[PDB]
Amino acid sequence: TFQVVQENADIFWKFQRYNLIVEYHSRPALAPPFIIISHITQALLSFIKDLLERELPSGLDQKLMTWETVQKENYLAKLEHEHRESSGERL
Amino acid sequence: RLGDIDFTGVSRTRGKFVRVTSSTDPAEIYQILTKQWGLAPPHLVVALMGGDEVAQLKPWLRDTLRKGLVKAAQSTGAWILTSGLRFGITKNLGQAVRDHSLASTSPKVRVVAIGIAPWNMIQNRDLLLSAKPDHPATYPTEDLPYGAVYSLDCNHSHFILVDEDPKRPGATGEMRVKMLKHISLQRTGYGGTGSIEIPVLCLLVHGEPRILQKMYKNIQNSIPWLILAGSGGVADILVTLMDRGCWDADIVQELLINTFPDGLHSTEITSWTKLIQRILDHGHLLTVHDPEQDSELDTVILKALVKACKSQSQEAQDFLDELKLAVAWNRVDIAKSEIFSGDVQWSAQDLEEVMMEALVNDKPDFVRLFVDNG
Amino acid sequence: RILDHGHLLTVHDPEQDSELDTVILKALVKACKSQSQEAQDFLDELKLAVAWNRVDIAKSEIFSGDVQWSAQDLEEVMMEALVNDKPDFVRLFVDNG
Repeated sequence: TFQVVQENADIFWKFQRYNLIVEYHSRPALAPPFIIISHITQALLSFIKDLLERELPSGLDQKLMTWETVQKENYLAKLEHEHRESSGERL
Repeated sequence: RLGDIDFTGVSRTRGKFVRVTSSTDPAEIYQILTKQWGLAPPHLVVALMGGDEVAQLKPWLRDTLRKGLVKAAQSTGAWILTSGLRFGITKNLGQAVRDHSLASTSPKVRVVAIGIAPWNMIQNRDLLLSAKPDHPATYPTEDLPYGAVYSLDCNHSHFILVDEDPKRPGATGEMRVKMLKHISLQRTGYGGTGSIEIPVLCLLVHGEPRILQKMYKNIQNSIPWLILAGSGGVADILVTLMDRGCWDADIVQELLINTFPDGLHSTEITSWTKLIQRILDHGHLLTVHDPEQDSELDTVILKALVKACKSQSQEAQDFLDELKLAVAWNRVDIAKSEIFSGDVQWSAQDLEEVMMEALVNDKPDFVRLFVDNG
Repeated sequence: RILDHGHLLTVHDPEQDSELDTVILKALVKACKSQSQEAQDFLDELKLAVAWNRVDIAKSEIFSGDVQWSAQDLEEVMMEALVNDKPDFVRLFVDNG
């Protein structure tokens, strides 16, 4: 079971690590039992009033979309070229 | 008459322009391009001489041509001289140029699409007539039909708006020819130490018989021409004549009649026949690009340039610019097959500068070739 | 007199070709091409080629230089290729206007 599972376990660990880091993003920086100070501060701020999942300006967003399209075209061209130069296709 | 344009629409972009008359010296416009607008002297100039006809290229051939041109140009800093009007092959070529510019992670090498457009073809010219230096003129982008008036393409970075000459209705063509000739006599670098003569090259895409005089004038100015195999207009005539091997007056007249049934004028037909015969008389400045067969525009460009240079002379120093351009494109096979084939003697002093260029730019194949060649 | 026509005659060699659909499509497109050059005339042969996934035959015969193709002409055939799950013909029509 160890031999068969370890490789999938590593990928599952990375996938879970994403969610754990996302959770740690919004977690207050004060560990319990101190955390009550941060909770009171958050409640007071909510009553009175992210590095991940950011929103970009229109120009930069369009630039990144065009860059993604160019990279996709390059990737597809590379796949097609590797298909043409394959031994079976040449045969 | 200097101003800036702030295109408004799907994509907001800023573009410069300058109004100019057909009697001006092209040296002034080249100087303003190099200095006022900060454009570095190009390492390659590709001028489009078609695509304004009603019939347009198929999307597959259009995409193949734009991809080939952009891929060839992106190695160095190249200029693409087109009529800066949002229509036909020019619109999509400018779109491809801007797409490459946005996705270019290296801004040191820049592909610039210069627009030489007649002032009579501009839609909403009064909108840009303001051209306040402090506040750039606002211009709306509209995809007009064929008609006779077009809108300035937003994807073209710089524009050359030429006024129509009262003498003849060919001011824009004369300006294009003069500008190509003037650019062909410049140095690609800032200083004339490690700089080549700027390679000016023309591309023909479904030409009309009206542009035959301008094409022959350009050929007289000794600048190579590239002909698309499947363009459709005069380009088809030229590729068929190349496939024939020889040209006859009856043959060229028959092909011109078949390809352009609408134009039936005895004087015009005779003039076009003579122009085509004189164009084919050169030949070495003509080269056919078949995207269905080759699809490697850089290779064909290099072959045309080296063919023109070889026809010009046999001296090693003359071949130097073509060899340097081949170095800049990693075309070691083309260089070995054409430049370093028996005819041209090569001394170490001649090859020292090209060795420096190949060594600095990380071209191991050319380093091996030069070490093996003296 | 039969051989005088010729374009309506087509040879099927099962030892060589053994692809009857391809030969049928070739004969029909040959007859249509001999009949006329208009795009609307080629429409039925193009639709039949769509129905048989003969993208190679269509590209080699119908979409080869001679016949002009407008978007309005190709809209119905685009619909037919898109509904019937013919990705090759979708690619061909998108690439052809």
